[PDB]
Amino acid sequence: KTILKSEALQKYIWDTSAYPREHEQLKRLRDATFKKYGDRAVMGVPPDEGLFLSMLLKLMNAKKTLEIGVFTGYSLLTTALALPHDGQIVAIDPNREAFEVGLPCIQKAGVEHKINFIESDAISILNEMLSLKMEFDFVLVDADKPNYINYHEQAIKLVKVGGVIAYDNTLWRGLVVSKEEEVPERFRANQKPIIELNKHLASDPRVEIAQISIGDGVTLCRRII
Ligand SMILES: Nc1ncnc2c1ncn2[C@@H]1O[C@H](CSCC[C@H](N)C(=O)O)[C@@H](O)[C@H]1O
Ligand SMILES: [Mg+2]
Repeated sequence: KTILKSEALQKYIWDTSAYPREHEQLKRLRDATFKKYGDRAVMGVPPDEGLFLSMLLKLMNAKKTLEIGVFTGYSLLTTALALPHDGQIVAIDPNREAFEVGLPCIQKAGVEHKINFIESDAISILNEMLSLKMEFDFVLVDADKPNYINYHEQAIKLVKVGGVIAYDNTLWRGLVVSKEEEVPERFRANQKPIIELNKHLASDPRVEIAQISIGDGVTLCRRII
């Protein structure tokens, strides 16, 4: 899976620059995910995106973060490894089984303590958090795309001024543009909420944005008010 010119170019990045710098337990988590879910493992954050997130977290001096959507935990383990010793992550996903695929790797890496995994749909947890308000340096959104705009309007209140909200899938499979037509039910579930998110973020004066053509598309939003 890639949004790049060729599969060979994507593999070149991984072979040259990501795999040689990838923590052993991140590799093991990827392999466990492929073994369990087969081609569904595509849903996970890929290794070049992971190494990018890791550097971003360090450059930002992030310490407290929020993850909306976890799956088997590739981005979660990436984040826990990148944060300082006193880092803490709140990570929300209704699928505890998927989390438990990655958990042994998280544990062997020694970073389980940095993670508060919450088995829930995210909206209800975020609503409760917004009902002292918790504050985060960084938020990663990689979950159910029809809710991404709704997550933005909660996350913009939970991230600190100067902090970052990152959205995965903002160039979803390269299919946000297409010469072919998509069928209504699939369009409404996938391309449409991303096309709409992208307009929403571009129009939001409360953030600065940078859409990055890495992974499945990552849009960084820096909160300015
Ligand atoms: N309402 C909801 N709230 C939080 N997570 C949800 C959700 N609906 C679906 N999801 C989750 O979003 C996930 C998307 S895949 C997340 C990928 C992950 N960041 C990685 O690196 O592997 C699935 O695990 C799914 O359970
Ligand atoms: Mg997703």
